[PDB]
Amino acid sequence: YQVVASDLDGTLLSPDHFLTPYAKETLKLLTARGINFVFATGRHYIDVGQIRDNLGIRSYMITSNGARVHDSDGQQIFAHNLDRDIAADLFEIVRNDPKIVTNVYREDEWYMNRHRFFKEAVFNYKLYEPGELDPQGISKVFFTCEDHEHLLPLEQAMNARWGDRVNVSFSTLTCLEVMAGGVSKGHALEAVAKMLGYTLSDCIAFGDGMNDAEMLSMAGKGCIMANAHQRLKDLHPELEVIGSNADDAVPRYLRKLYL
Ligand SMILES: [Ca+2]
Repeated sequence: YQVVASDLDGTLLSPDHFLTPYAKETLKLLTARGINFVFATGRHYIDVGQIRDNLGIRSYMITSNGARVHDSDGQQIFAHNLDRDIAADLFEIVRNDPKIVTNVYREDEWYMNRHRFFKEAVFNYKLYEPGELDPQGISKVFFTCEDHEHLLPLEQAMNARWGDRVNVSFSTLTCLEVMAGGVSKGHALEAVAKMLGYTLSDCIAFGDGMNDAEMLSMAGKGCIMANAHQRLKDLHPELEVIGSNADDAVPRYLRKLYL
């Protein structure tokens, strides 16, 4: 596989959200052998600044679950946003639910409907009142709620409401995310593979969340983390389940496969 695609949190990153020296060295060893790396996250691009400064290699960066792609120079290749009418509705769909907080990534800004490491980028929220947020430039809307079971009926209602026009995915149990239809880490990986002169068949992917499901099944080879959500394991039982990110399972798997 000429292209290695990996999710960050819960996948390549340690349980303490760090890139280990072992993992950094693995990226260098495979880069020296002509292997390409693509990192895919639900995070905003500003929120992966410290990670990209510590990778040690030049790589394509998929952020906001495939709504954005940047090259190694920080140049935004594409921005695939939510349709204006859908973004406008998502801003207010659960305004009056005290259990849910509505979050929005609009371009380089983070908005929140109401109030819910030292070398990390400054990335804060602004508050928005009904109607005071522009529904253009929306990479994603995400609903945060401590009660996972309370988010499940909201996932169903939005899928039934918009169908193909949205991609609804959980990241954590407490974060239900909405991107434009046709936008996912998998669809962005396919686009990036083509930029590199390859196809999905040339890709091996690693992930642990529902926002990795398309990426793991579309890639030539998909690996599910041992620490992954059970719903991901249940949806794709045909995929290999590897070790935990606590063991640095991804770089160890790569060294065993390539070196
Ligand atoms: Ca993850």
